[PDB]
Amino acid sequence: NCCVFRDDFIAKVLPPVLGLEFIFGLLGNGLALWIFCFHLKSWKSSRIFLFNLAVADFLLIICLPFVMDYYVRRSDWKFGDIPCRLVLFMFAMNRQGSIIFLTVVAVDRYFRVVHPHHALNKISNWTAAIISCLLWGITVGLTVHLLKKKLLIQNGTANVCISFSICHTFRWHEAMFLLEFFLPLGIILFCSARIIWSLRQRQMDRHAKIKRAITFIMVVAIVFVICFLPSVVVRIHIFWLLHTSGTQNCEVYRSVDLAFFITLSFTYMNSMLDPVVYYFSSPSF
Amino acid sequence: DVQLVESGGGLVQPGGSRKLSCSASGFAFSSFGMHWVRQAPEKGLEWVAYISSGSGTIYYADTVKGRFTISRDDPKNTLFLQMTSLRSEDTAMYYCVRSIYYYGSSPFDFWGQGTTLTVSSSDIVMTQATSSVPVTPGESVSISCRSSKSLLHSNGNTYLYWFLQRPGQSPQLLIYRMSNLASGVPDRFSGSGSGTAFTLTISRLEAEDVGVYYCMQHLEYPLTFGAGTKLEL
Amino acid sequence: TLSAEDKAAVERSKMIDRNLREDGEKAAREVKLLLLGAGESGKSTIVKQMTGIVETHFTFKDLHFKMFDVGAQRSERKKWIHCFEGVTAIIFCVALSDYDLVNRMHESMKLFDSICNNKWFTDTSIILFLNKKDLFEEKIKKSPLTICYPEYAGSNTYEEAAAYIQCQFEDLNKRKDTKEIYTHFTCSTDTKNVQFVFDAVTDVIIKNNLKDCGLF
Amino acid sequence: LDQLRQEAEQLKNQIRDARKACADATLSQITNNIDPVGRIQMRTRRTLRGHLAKIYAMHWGTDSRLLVSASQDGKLIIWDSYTTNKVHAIPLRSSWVMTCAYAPSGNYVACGGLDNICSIYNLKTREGNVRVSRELAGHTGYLSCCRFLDDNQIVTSSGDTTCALWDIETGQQTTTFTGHTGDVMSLSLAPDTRLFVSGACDASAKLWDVREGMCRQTFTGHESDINAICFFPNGNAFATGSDDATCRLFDLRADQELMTYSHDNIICGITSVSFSKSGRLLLAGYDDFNCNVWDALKADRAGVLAGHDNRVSCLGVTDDGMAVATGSWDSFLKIWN
Amino acid sequence: SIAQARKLVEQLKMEANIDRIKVSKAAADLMAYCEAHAKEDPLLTPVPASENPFRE
Ligand SMILES: O=C(O)c1cc(N(Cc2ccsc2)Cc2ccsc2)n[nH]1
Repeated sequence: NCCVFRDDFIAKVLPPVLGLEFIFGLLGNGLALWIFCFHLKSWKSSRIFLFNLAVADFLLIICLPFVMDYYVRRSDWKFGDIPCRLVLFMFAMNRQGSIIFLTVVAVDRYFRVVHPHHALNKISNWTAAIISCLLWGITVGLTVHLLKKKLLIQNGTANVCISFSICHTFRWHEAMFLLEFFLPLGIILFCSARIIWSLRQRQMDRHAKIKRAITFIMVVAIVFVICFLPSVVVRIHIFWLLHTSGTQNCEVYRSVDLAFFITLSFTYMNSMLDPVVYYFSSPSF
Repeated sequence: DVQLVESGGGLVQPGGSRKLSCSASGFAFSSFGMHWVRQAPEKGLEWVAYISSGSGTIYYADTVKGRFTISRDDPKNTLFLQMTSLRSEDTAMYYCVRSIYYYGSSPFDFWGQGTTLTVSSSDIVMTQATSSVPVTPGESVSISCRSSKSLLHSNGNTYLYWFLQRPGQSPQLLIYRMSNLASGVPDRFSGSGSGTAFTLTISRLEAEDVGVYYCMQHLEYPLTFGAGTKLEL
Repeated sequence: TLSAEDKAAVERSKMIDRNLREDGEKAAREVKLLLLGAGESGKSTIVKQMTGIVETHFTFKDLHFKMFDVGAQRSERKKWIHCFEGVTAIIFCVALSDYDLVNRMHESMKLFDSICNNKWFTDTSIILFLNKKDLFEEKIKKSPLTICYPEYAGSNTYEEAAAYIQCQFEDLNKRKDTKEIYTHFTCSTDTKNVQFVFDAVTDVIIKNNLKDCGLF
Repeated sequence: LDQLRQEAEQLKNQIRDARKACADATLSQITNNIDPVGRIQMRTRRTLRGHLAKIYAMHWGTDSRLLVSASQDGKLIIWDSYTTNKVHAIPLRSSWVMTCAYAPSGNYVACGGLDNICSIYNLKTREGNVRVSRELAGHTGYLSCCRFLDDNQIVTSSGDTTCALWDIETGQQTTTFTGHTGDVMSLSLAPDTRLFVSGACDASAKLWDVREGMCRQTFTGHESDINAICFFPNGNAFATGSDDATCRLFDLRADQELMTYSHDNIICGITSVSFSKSGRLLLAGYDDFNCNVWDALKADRAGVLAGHDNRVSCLGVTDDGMAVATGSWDSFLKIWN
Repeated sequence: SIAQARKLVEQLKMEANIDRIKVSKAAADLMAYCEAHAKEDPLLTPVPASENPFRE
């Protein structure tokens, strides 16, 4: 048994930021996709990976406006089982694909700057497409779990669609995404550190172009660690609270649950941030 | 010089197994598709198997499907045919034919020498009405071959090949696609005709022309040969 | 809807396509250098350390370098230069001992100006080699550098070789925002004349990879 | 001596006077009532892929179905235009190739470039592969064009200011035509294979006769190099393309210039020219990635073959005038119609 | 040198003694040839797609 209650504080605050992020991400990703499909006549492995990131990050907005329906009756959802079942799956799939493709891009840069002669730096678009499809399948498999059977709570809304609620369990959600934040963070930080140390050691940073490249490399990691960090700490707090410390009392868990979603709010800030960090702000178009 | 030498023939008991090898020397064996063609004791030719360049395509006759296997080894320039569960109807003299397919090419240029195998104890039907034709040197002769289905493809090509086999020798290509003349053939030979009716004409006949003439199709891959017309005197 | 011969022809075409692709992939992993000079300016020595076109292949640290020498072409240089548009580096050989004979250094400077500012070589780094160091020192011991550079004003010592010679040759690239010039003194026997080329080529390749990535 | 100073000048003045006195009218005045051809629209009917570097030349087969293309990647490919299949892919010994040719009989092909050697390859062999039939040497400069007189003869021009007619079997220089003052950049053979013209970086064209091996006429008028030249199907006129963004039509019999095709919006230099089967169109490939189609009798543009992303390096028209093949530096050949 | 000048003058003298015709006649001949073969030029007059080898 768990609580999954609805607070009055959420309604006044969240819907504004979700709406703003939805609009910003939609417009930015649309512009990026148009640019890539129209003016990107030349396609390379890095371009393919960036396009995949753009597609994955855009995919969230097919359902982002839909969750906005919770505005009217606080914790309200006027849809059936499957209509809400698809939304959560799409959100999780896209969020996981974003991280996977960020890590892939970082590793590609590391291989392109530290081992410049490695054959991996020259791969035909076919291999890039195969790897992209394999990663897409991996994320789809990782994010497919009982799409429709169990996502409803019932009380004031027949379907109080809650996934990352404060409910003791070891299921896929609430448990696994911590690795998705840690291991990719480690890979990205190590790759960026090696790239920025090798570039500086051989004194090729005299040109302003290398300075801009280093600045953006550090940016990417900063953005990742500021966006996807807070939710992990809130989840760790929840795990610690589960073991003793006033267990079986939702009164204390109210503030922690509040924190959970007012922190998830940032998780979609990537949708509008990445648009400029990767596709724009670079001397490629 | 270009040559194919083949071996692996002899007495065999019914239900046994055997292997035939064909070694090619003098040409780029890696760029030539290879056919295995049978010839019964005293009857017409018959197609037995085909292996393409790079081993990306293999075809078998309906009479030996699943019973024979055909393989090629480019590095040592060899062609292998493995036969299993032989029957009394498999006694023949197997050949080894080459063919390269590209625009303007000529299939079936060179024929092997032949290995004799003895076993103790929808398809287009090409027809050749005549069987014996007595001819004296200095005159002209005509040989007629008919097919069950029109051989004129949409491309405008008409796949119809004319082969000649002298006594005690392997067949040699004479005409390919009913008009072209195979390299090295004298200009006397000519071919003509429309779909479903073809003719081959020889103007001046010399002593070195007596033999057996065969007409083959190349439209549908279950290749079929004619009964064969022989010239006497 | 194709005859047997047509299908066989298509198969042959696909095989030829595969072979062409494999050969192109193999040939795209090699470093190409174009060697230029003012004549008998140590080119033969540099080639020794490692009709028409003369190609020289060599290997270093699992890298394959192909060096193209065009010394035998007496025709106009503006009609076949664009062939060498994809080269990854232009080795340039100059002799510091030619500042006295005849003026020759002025000819080398003119050739460097013509090549470095060409339309096609607007993005290819230049590796500059200065040869005959010992002979140049021996000659400057007695002859002054003012014979070739009247505007020069400095002491007559080899320490002024890096001044007013390297500076003069590095001052001709009027597009300094896209290409870089690496200068390295050499002599008859150094054993490091191939390491410098390796470092320059590694820098150029890193820049190319970063540019292709879009970072950049 | 004074002879070179005065005799040459007075002979040049006499030539100019003779040319002027034999100009009753101009081609534009005569062809004023001819109805304009009208807009010409051509669409890319085939695109041929497989080259991995710039394409520098191509030649149509005599049967108007097979063509040959040469690139800097070291391959010489033979395409079947109707189906786009590949028939042969010859790997060259030297990858600096700047020309190619197809024998009229379809047996041999030829190529050459910065190596100063003309390689002749034989296609119809009993072994089934393509092997170097012969290598012709004796040019002291890069070879820029080569054409087949027949299976046993070939004429080549190089950046040495000379042309040479060879003898493939023996391999020697049967004849040497000299007289230019700069690199010879292209030549074309007359329909009857009795005379041929060459254009040079001297900014002039010359008309040699193969048999006697001697210059017969010199045509001037350009202001820069000449990068292409082609005969008029009639065999009594040829069109030249230069680096000053202008084509010209010269007439052999009148020994003069007839018309100049130029436009203000065009500033780039031409790389290749060709005629149509009836001689009423003149296709010219420019350096700005386009390819224009001029009304040969009126000098009015009638279309544009804009389909390439880089320089148009080679251009050809089939023997029966049913297609136009253009090969560009982006490693692509396109067959229009 | 002397040989070069002699060669040049001889070439010019040889080339300056060829018969010439009025430009109008040559223009008329070119126009007549262009008009005569109008019907045999597929590019000039488009051919029906039925008998176009490169169709599609
Ligand atoms: O992306 C997830 O995994 C997810 C999304 C949600 N919601 C919306 C939300 C909350 C903070 S940021 C976005 C609640 C919801 C969504 C559809 S119906 C109810 N929870 N978990």
